[PDB]
Amino acid sequence: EYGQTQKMNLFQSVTSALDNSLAKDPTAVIFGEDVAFGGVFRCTVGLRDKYGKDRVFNTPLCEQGIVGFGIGIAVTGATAIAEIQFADYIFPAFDQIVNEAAKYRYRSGDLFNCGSLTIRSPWGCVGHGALYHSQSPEAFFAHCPGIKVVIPRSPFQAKGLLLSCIEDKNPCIFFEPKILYRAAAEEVPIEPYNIPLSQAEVIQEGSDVTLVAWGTQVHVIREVASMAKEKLGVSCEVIDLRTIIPWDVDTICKSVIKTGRLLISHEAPLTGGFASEISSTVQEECFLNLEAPISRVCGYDTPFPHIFEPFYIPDKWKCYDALRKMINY
Amino acid sequence: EYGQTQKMNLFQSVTSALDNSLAKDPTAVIFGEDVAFGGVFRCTVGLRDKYGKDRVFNTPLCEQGIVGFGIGIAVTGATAIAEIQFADYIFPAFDQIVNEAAKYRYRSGDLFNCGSLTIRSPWGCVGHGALYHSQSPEAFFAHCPGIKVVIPRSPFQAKGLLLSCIEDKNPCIFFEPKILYRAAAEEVPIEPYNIPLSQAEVIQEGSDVTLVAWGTQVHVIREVASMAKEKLGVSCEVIDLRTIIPWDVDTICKSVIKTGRLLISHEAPLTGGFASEISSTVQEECFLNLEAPISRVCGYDTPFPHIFEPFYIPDKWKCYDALRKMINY
Amino acid sequence: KPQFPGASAEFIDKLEFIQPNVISGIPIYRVMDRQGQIINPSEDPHLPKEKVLKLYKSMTLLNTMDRILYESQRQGRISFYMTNYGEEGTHVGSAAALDNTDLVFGQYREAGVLMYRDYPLELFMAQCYGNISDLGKGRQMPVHYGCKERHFVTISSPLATQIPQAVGAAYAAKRANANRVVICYFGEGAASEGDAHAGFNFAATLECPIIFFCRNNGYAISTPTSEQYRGDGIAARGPGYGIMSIRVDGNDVFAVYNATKEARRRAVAENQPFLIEAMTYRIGHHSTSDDSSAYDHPISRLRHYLLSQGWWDEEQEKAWRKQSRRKVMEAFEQAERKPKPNPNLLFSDVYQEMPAQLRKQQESLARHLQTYGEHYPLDHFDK
Amino acid sequence: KPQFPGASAEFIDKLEFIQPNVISGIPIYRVMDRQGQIINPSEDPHLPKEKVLKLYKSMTLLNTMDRILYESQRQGRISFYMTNYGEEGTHVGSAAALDNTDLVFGQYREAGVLMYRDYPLELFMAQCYGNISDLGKGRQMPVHYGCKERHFVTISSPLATQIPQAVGAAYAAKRANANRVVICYFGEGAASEGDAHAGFNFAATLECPIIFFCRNNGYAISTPTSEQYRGDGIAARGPGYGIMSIRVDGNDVFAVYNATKEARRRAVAENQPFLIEAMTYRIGHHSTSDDSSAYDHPISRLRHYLLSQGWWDEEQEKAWRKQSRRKVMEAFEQAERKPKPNPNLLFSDVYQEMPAQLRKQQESLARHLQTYGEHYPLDHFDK
Ligand SMILES: Cc1ncc(C[n+]2c([C-](O)C(C)C)sc(CCOP(=O)(O)OP(=O)(O)O)c2C)c(N)n1
Ligand SMILES: Cc1ncc(C[n+]2c([C-](O)C(C)C)sc(CCOP(=O)(O)OP(=O)(O)O)c2C)c(N)n1
Ligand SMILES: [K+]
Ligand SMILES: [K+]
Ligand SMILES: [K+]
Ligand SMILES: [K+]
Ligand SMILES: [Mn+2]
Ligand SMILES: [Mn+2]
Repeated sequence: EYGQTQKMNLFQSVTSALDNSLAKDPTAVIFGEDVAFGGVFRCTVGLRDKYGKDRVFNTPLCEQGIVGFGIGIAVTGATAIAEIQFADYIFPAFDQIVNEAAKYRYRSGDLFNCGSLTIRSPWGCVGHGALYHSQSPEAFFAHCPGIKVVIPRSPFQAKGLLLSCIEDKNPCIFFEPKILYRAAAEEVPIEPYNIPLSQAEVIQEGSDVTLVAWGTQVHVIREVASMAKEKLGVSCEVIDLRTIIPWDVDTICKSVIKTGRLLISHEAPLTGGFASEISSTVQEECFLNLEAPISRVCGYDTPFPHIFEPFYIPDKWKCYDALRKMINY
Repeated sequence: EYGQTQKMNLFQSVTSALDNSLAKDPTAVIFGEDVAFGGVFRCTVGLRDKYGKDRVFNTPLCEQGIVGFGIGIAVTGATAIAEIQFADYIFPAFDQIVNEAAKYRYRSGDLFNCGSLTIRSPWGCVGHGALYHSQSPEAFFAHCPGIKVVIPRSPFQAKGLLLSCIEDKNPCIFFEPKILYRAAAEEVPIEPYNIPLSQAEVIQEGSDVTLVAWGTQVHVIREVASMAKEKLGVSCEVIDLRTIIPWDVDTICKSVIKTGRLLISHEAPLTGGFASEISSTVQEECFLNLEAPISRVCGYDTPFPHIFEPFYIPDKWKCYDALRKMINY
Repeated sequence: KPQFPGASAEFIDKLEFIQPNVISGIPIYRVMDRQGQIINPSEDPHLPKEKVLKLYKSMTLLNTMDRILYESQRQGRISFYMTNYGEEGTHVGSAAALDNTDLVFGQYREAGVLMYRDYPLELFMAQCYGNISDLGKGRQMPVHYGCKERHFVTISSPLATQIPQAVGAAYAAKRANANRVVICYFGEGAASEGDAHAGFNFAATLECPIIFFCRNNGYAISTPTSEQYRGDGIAARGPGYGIMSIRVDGNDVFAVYNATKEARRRAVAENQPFLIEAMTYRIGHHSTSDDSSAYDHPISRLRHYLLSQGWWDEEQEKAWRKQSRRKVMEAFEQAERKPKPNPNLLFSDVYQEMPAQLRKQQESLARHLQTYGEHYPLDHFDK
Repeated sequence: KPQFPGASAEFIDKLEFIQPNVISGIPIYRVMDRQGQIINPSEDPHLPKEKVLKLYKSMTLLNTMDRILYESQRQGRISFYMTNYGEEGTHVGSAAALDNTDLVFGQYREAGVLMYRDYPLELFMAQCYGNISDLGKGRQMPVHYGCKERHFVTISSPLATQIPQAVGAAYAAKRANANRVVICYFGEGAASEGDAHAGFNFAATLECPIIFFCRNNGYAISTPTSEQYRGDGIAARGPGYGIMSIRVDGNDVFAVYNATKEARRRAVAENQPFLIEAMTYRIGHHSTSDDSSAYDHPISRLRHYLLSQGWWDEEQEKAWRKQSRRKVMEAFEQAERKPKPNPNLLFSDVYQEMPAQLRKQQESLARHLQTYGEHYPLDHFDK
């Protein structure tokens, strides 16, 4: 339906989305630390040679500067695609994102805006990243009205979601699961296409329990659904949330109304994690339908450890066990 | 209970807590923007005169610097009491708080720590503060393991909780409800005393519904409890959470187990607000006891407006109406 | 010869630390003395009578408005206010040197820039009252002005955040071949923020047509400059970032005009940033929330210049004082009588398009007001 | 004469913008040439033989360790590594000028400071392997070393965050009347962060006994300095903050030593910050995750000097190379064979105490491992 496709891994699908964007939008620019030579994860390879040094360029090493600068470009109406090297380093720009970007349109009565800003950043665990190359900071941003937060689960999803973010008329933060950058490839349209924001995706229909996740964790819950079918004869509905904020409350509630059970999982720490917002909302909307307490299987309330990573992550065994207990409730 | 008392409003109780701290701990220093002359909310009046310019002093106008500086002092084992002018301007220091302060002990294997740091900041609505002199940022910090977040409801509570923060062996953020600074005074002990952290207070016993709030909102839910008894013949258990993280899960669950209904209220926006964490947790622990969906009466998912403040806040009427519907459920 | 990539220099065979020159800092550029006399004819901009009268009348109309709104705040008619006393010359002198389409980013104490650009008194008042005519829709605190039509980016409270933003806007302008400059105003206190460092560096490395204008008025609320920095003010920071810098007498509209005019010409032509530190004094309270007693005027100087040219007199002064007062009061009285905007406006513009969950909250309020409306000031708000 | 509180200066009657001189920047202090010859006899610190040999042996031992660890990362034995090639002289030269109790804050490319301070090879290896002997309890990535006993604050990944922290530590030291200095290392790339601006300013206004030591090695990953800044490197920024500054040949242990010795002496006596920018070149890759090709030496220089004093020869060079390789290989192989720490250490030190809800999560993991343990590397971790 999308024209000719090519097998692409995540980093390739991101370059493809970026290339498509600069091609059709002459105002678009890409900037950040080390993006000129192609980026530390190869997501910008060939772009500077194709579009020019004034359109794909390095900034000084300063995240608050990168986002403030991007907001300023967007204030003029030009498309600004900023890169934050690792999501773990987005915090120096927290004030520019939360106090500035998110409130720009509102506070000016729509006289000014930075809707044409997109911030993209590597995200999630990577096996050995430890405290500062593994973070999943979406819940910190989920409490800020005015920005959209989007996380893909695959190359096809990434290109379509990123193009939607770039084109959206609101500041967007796009988190790319770095462990997937050079993982398996999948068919990705060479030409631009969009995947809607604020729309979750039911990737597998089920009747006994609803499983919700995003990023790499969607693959974990897909495996959990397989394990539950084989070991317990339980039918799981697997859902990819995709957009953290504004989230697709309707798709999730409709599923839980049918199944009566819900398990949400995320690599980020449990306390104040985004699963708490989904759980609270579902309990409020589907009280009559819930047969068991809602389960949250997340990373522990610690910093992200180096040597202990295998014990920290909410893996398939942890999720499966929680699901078994919830089903037997 | 605590010896000689004195009528003090909230700003005065903070000064008393600070005075007590510098008197008993010679390493303690207080610093931030405009603290030398007494502070923009008078919280440090007379301290520089009493303890010296080397102990109560102004910093450059730079929040990231204030927190980084305070962490360095604490690294040497000296008590560092940093002030952030308005909670709304704590964001430039988000990286120093989240990536540094919270993770300092963990990441060093306890070779180093910044346990002796306390960050105090004016918080909450003030009638006309608009977007940047009204924020309630606690939920942003609740997703960060390694820090404590504490909010008092009165002068007596403020002095006891602040002293516990200053003395606690972990970095703490103490949010002072600014609307209360000059509100009613109450008797406060002049000598030091402590109120424990991670302990909620059941201020009014009840049997039909549990109400939870913190800061000024506690006064709103006390009024709602009165309205509910009067107009509906409903017995409300009123709880002041006090510590956002680590929070008193036990006290809250115990109350809900007895009442079977919970309403949580906070000035902060709904989505990603701390009520979601409480609601999710309570539903997890009290599923067999919950007779109705848990209600969350919060600020709307918008920036904090100037002229529209009276319509934005989760006032007694909004809380009462939600409670009424929850009781009728 | 040294071969290091990071710097271009020669070797030195003796250990010598570089001392800052703070006691004898960068000199203060001044065109006219305190008696309004041109000190060096070669520096006279020879601005036409109509232009100089506009500079004078903009400064005085702003002072008149400040007095009235400051009093309005003391009476509790507006929730907050910040005056511009002693700084009117830096605003009008710099605004006059720009093209009217040059984009302005400010802090909150640059209202004279808008006054010079003919922002209606009605709109200054509407923002302070948060009434229905406010293009900001009553969402921000008073003095948080913005004007798309007059290229003045809406003010925001967080200090220095506009600095790297102005740089981004200047980069975009450069790309667009607009032949436009961006000016970014901030105080000496705000200059201590990390965002100032970000902005200054980015402008130089990315070669942006921007003028950084620092108002150094001696205090950041209660904090004197001696507790703000130890180097030679803000101007001395410019060269270290590779930025052409200058210090001017902020109480001299002509010195301010001259420095801004030259900076603009070169910034646009060379795509290079310029830094102007204007020295003044904060004559009024920091704000209505401050009592400054707890811790050479631009208007009089220009007035003496005007008299010297035969361009003003005591009679014209009296008549203008009267007319300006009537104009401000007319706008003030109109502003007070207008209702506030519809409470529904609390929910729009959060996102361009209203998310369904946000509309649900809007509907929640509507239902709430239908049942509990008597407890709200509905009569003072639109519809 | 100007009356403005913000600056100390005279008036100037001509418009003149202050230009930075980047072409002829701050000169680079050098003590010995590329052949190890003392250029100016009065600058020779005449350090004793034992001390100079310690400088040389520390540099070479660090180089031997780097070679082995870098190769082990390529062999998939450790997950990550960052070499110190070409910067060994900045580490040892500065470390030798400090008192052993002076507190050090660093970035990640200052391991030679720990080496000079005799940090055990076993502990460098324990951290890289995240084994049971790691004082950091295997929680951070490799090269994130820390040593309370040797006064070396645990390294953290976020760049420049240690800068204002080091300033706070210096302020506390001043108060404690310690007679100690704090040194804080960072790269030219990290100097672009807002925290650098915060630290430099706070140190000057608060009068702190601190030495800011910038390693300017020409690149921040793939970014050349031409895209990092446009002023005369980092040293030129110092004076603007009122900080005594100097630039030195980073490939000269004696220039680094001399500058650091004098800065310490003065910082401690005067309670004022000092900035030293050491010019070098990043010889190796940025890290094991970077392949440099996509975008004189301190050791040989000192070796030349040693030969002129008759303090080293080829036999001693061969012997030391052999002995250092043996010591490094023994520590490396021992470290690789050690178990990792108990998985329960994943939960401690988050807070000083363990919150009951955190204890609950530890209990959950224990129960999980009782049932699904076969799916985890339990036999490699302490029990
Ligand atoms: C990041 C941050 N930190 C603190 C403040 C508080 N504040 C202010 C407000 O909140 C205003 C807008 C009402 S104004 C102000 C002093 C700024 O001093 P300055 O020298 O930059 O400017 P002025 O002398 O012209 O007031 C502070 C510290 C702030 N606005 N932003
Ligand atoms: C705030 C922030 N932003 C980006 C980075 C990424 N990063 C690095 C890592 O993540 C390491 C610790 C593995 S190292 C690095 C370049 C630093 O350049 P520099 O000149 O300061 O230092 P070197 O030339 O000695 O590496 C960046 C941008 C980072 N660590 N922190
Ligand atoms: K966008
Ligand atoms: K503490
Ligand atoms: K601003
Ligand atoms: K660091
Ligand atoms: Mn000022
Ligand atoms: Mn470097």
